[PDB]
Amino acid sequence: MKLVIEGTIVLKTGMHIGGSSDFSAIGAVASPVVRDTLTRLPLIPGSSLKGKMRYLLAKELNNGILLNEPNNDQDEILRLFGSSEKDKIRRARLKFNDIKLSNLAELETFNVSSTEVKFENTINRKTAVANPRQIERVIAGSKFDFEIFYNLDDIKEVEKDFENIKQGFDLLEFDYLGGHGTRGSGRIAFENLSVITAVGNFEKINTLNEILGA
Amino acid sequence: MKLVIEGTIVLKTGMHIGGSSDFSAIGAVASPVVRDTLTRLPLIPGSSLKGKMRYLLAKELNNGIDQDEILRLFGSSEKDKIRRARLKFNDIKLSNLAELETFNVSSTEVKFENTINRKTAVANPRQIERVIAGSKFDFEIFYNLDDIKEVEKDFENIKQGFDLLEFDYLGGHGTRGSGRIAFENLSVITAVGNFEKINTLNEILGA
Amino acid sequence: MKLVIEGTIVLKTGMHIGGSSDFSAIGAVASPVVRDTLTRLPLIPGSSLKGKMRYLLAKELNNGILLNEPNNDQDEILRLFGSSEKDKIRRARLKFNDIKLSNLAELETFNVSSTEVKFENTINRKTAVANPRQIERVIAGSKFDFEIFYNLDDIKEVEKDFENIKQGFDLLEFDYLGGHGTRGSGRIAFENLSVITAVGNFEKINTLNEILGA
Amino acid sequence: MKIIKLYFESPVHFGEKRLSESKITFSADTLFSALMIEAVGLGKEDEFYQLASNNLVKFSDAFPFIDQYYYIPKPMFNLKLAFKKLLYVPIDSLEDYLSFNLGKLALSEKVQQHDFKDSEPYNVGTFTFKENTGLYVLIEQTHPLLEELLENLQYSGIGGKRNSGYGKFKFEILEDSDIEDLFSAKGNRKILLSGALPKDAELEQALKNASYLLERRGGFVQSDTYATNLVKKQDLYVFKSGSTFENSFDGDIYQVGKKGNHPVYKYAKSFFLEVSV
Amino acid sequence: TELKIGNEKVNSTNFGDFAEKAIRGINHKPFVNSKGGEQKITTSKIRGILELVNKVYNRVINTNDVELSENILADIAYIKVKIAYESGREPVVKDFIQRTAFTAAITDVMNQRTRESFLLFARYVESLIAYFKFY
Amino acid sequence: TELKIGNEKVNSTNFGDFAEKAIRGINHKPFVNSKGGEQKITTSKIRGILELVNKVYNRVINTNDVELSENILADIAYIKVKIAYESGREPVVKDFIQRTAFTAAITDVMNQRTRESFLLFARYVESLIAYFKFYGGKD
Amino acid sequence: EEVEVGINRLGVLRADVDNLGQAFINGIPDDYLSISRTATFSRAMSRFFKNYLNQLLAEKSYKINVIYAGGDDLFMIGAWQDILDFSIVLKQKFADFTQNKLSISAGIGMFREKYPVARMASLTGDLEDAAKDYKPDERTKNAVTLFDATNVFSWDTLENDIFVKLDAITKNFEKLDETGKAFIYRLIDLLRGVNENQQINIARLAYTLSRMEEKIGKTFAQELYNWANADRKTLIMALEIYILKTRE
Repeated sequence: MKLVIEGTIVLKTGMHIGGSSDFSAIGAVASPVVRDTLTRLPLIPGSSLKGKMRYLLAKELNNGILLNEPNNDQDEILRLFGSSEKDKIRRARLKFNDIKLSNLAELETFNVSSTEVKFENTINRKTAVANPRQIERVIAGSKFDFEIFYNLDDIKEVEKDFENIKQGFDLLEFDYLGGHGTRGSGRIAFENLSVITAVGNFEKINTLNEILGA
Repeated sequence: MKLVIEGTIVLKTGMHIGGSSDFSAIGAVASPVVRDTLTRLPLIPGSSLKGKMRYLLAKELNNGIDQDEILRLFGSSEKDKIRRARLKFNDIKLSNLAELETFNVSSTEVKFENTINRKTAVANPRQIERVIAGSKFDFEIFYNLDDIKEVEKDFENIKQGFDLLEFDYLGGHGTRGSGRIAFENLSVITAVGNFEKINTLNEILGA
Repeated sequence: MKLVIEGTIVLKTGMHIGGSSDFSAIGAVASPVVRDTLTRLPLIPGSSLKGKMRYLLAKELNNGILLNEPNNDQDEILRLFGSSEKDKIRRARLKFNDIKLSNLAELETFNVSSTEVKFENTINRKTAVANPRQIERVIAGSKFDFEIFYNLDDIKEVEKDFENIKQGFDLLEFDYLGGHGTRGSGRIAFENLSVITAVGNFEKINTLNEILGA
Repeated sequence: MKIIKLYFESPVHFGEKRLSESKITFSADTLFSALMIEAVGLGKEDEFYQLASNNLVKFSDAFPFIDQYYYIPKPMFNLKLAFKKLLYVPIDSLEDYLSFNLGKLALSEKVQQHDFKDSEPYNVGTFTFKENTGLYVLIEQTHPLLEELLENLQYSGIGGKRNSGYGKFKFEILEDSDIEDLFSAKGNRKILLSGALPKDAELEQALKNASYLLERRGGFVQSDTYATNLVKKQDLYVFKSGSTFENSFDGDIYQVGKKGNHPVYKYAKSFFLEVSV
Repeated sequence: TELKIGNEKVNSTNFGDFAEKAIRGINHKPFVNSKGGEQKITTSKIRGILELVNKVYNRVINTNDVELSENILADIAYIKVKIAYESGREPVVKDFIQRTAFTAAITDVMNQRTRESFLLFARYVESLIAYFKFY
Repeated sequence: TELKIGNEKVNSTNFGDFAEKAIRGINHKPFVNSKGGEQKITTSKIRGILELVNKVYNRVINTNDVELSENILADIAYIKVKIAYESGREPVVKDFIQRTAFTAAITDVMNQRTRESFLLFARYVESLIAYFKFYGGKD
Repeated sequence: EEVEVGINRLGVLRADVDNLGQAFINGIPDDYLSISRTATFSRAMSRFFKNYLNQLLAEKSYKINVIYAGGDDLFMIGAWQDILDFSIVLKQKFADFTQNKLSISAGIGMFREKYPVARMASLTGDLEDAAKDYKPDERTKNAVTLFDATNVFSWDTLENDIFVKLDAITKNFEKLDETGKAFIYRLIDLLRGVNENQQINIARLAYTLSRMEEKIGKTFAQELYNWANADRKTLIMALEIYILKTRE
């Protein structure tokens, strides 16, 4: 059958993510945040969430060090995120989605736009002159209601896979999600994590909703 | 009797699809999306929809066995079980370009991605051209009714393939957050002939 | 393993910092302080603290002579604060975060708003005409609860890393954190410095919490 | 002389010998075989076979048409004789012969993906007509069986990479006034407009001052009842539908195939446009 | 966001043109001191009016909520009474406030106690300053 | 989509030409200051004008709506009154706002309240900063 | 693998001769017409295409495999840098052998190393006939098509304008240790934006070149601006080939 992992990415700091390499204006914001083209909502790409979550979970399940190609991670990490070896191809169970901004209306109640322009520079240490930059971050405290599908191929491995899913979610809470992360941004948190089956009824869904509910 | 399965695919995510042999510049989209060769609207091939529906239906309905309930729908040319394909998929073009020009957006976008090497932490930027989300795709799937006994099970299987595709992607870089589709306004109308029990088929879909 | 360096930044002086991204009235405060856009309570950017602490350790650990680029610091500074050299690159062990004004209850108990306006001017030497400016500083005594994640990669190097972090905090206690620092703003002070583990139990958390809580 | 005009809503694939390539017209082999595949579902295969065999329904192959103009392939006259490269000529101006493009060709790259082995890419050569453009098939003495066999064929498609998904058209059987008296009128050299093959009793007089171009017609039979195996049918070498002649003939409905459960037919009758040269 | 002055609802958009014509009204028809003389308002008193207004503005921009606290209303009425005092001092300032209807705007902002009305009123006073310095 | 400058309308095809022409109007005949000498506007004031219009440009481009919001037009009229304030401060700015007709263009976008008008005015100002730095600058 | 400093791409070249059939029929006048000259002219062209280009590939060891030979068609495949650097000298030596009487029309294509060779040949045939369909607006058929059907330049344009610009860019961007390729990518990102938005991208080009002429030099910035204002189509191609030749 098919499962659905749905929750909320709430930002604790700015989280600049995505971008365009296009020449932004003379006075401008440079490297804007990635957006949905239609709604002009700020966006979390599903690729960015998958790549960062896979990297942290691959580093932790190794353990500690991780210095290989993405194709030959641990077999747990292959069986969640996928693999493209020559004879050991492993299909991805998880399927991430592009994540639009969830609480735009609540951010409108405070009468703030959903994104901010952060002012930054660097000081050239030989010459002590400043190199100003503007970057477009999402504002903090904004939510992102996601939805991750999970293939269910083996019934004896779903508890271990959802343990690793919750572990990747917990490890991502102590890192950033994109952009200038170590310079004070990118910090996210996961809220209201739960599992709902797509169609049908599951006999062992209480323990998955209990692993992901705590 | 030829029945027409009519509906509309709305994209809930990007849905990059298709491949091209087109030349790419240095800062430019590698792997652009397939378009119609004259009108240059973004296009879903009928083969991509057909293969994805067959993949999901044969993944679900088979449990370690393909039996004939998929071969009668999509056809086969094996050595002994040759079956004429009942469904006739068609190339789906972009439907609501009038809606997208009301929202002052184009029909497609450029998604900027990269990969980080785990050993040297160097980026490797790619540009993939996806269709924008919220674009509708009006399709027509011609059904060829010749066995009136099993049209009920076949339209149940078609609706099951549609709602299995409601939870997976339609093509391209699907696992990394694109491809999510949704079906709406599914309706069946008899093209030639007059089918009696078209209400039960339109109530299998239209629910 | 992941450790969390947490503490408090109290301000002994004004600490104007940052720039908006906001219109200014005519006779009114030019250059307002950066604020967290949702609550719009004043902020210490993680980038500014990272830049000043990196400047201070890379200056001090060199010998006191610093004219190089950020990628030509010591191996210790590139180990902690990250680097982008083309061949043998380093991940930043410290992940800084945006730091919000924390003790607003104690500042509202004194019935004063969180930011003041400092009236300054320059005097022309040639013509003896003046030119007033109004800048928005935070008020002194207004604490800034912070937390910084430390990516623990090797056990045999963490004690020297935390000794150098405490050296950077002690160097930062003798300079300013942002803005017009030589004119009497920006002076900070670090207190309640402690280190906790993000998940699991580190073998020696006593000798690391001894260094910062010396 | 009625006109089976075909407007296309989809790119089409009319293969010649390979899937990667496609021509812009379908031959009358394809049209007759398509119509009779539509007839066997109706239970009216023999009525259509005897309708064609008694020369009552007789059609050409597909020719391109643009807005108001009808084109035909270049008649390879045995002349004693830029304008050198014109692959298609109008049917209105042929007597005085003694600028043009419809859509474009493409190659739609596809795969057969698998889960645990690598995918197998392949190409399907398409052809997209313009919005004011399609193909037409000449027909003399239209028939209600023919009128309804086109009504089923538009919902099952014509061409090659049908069913997935390329053949889709909407016909209009139309009647014209300046190109029925191009067939009522006559000259002295009879050009061919169908994939014809003269019978063995008249081939040696069919080719006397002929200037032809043989085109091989083969491929696999398309039925799930012919000996339960997709098996090739014996190749038939017919004249091209742009060849000329001096002595007219009449072709045949050749049954190309050995042992099997039904006769696999191939339309090799002729359709001449007599002109004076 | 609306601000009815005398007969003119000034909204969040037309404050600049109305302050411009209010300043252009005093020019080409200036105040007479009743002594016969040659008088118009200085810049120090009008920028004293602005820095009376701006002592609340740069504390309002701390606040996100659109409901002004009653101490800010106390300070706004206190601005109104200090403007009453300074208009009581000299007839030039009184004639300025009567012509460029500051009193009507400050009554409107005391009537509708919201953040947007005070920001629009501060923009109106600020544009009055700007077009006085421009002209 | 036009924008009346004095009486010579600029569209999205011929605004950078008139920006460069206005820079060569200001250059080659600069502003005599009644002290006797000739002065030109500093780079910090002109980049202040650029960031003044960019505080709205950061909020305009991320919206699809062809009709401008009431908050955006408020800041455009606020830009007008602020530019009128700086023009009253020093006349070197006043000659710049006169010859590169900033107030007349900002009135035109204040009248025809459409997103394309502000985008054209923003590209006009940005091109004007560009030709200020290129032609006759210190760099 | 032993192409060091470029992007590892195959280069395929086609080079039909412009109207050798018409030169065979009536390219030689009637007062000098005999069986000897009609023999020796075809002797000369067959001699060139089956011996002289073998000599040219041998004498400077170009990384090129050749398959065909003749004025009907040619088909060389190899390292793309050597294909691009050999197309001009094949043009120059064909215009020296035929002494400016017969011309060629090449089409060059960049392909990945494991691309289908049938699709490589078909696509470079498309680039070939794009070069043979080259003309100005009214109403010159010798041209080369570079990597894509829209970059159709004559031999004069490729050998003079593109290549002089490329050598000037390579000369002025090897002495600077910082500027490229990030500055060059940001230069292309607006040079290719001049087509959709003309005036603002030209102004941003002026601002960028005057802003960052402090390192590349005022002469190189002035000529970058002047080439980017006069012939933008050529400098975009020069910059693209420069970055492709300096990849990794």
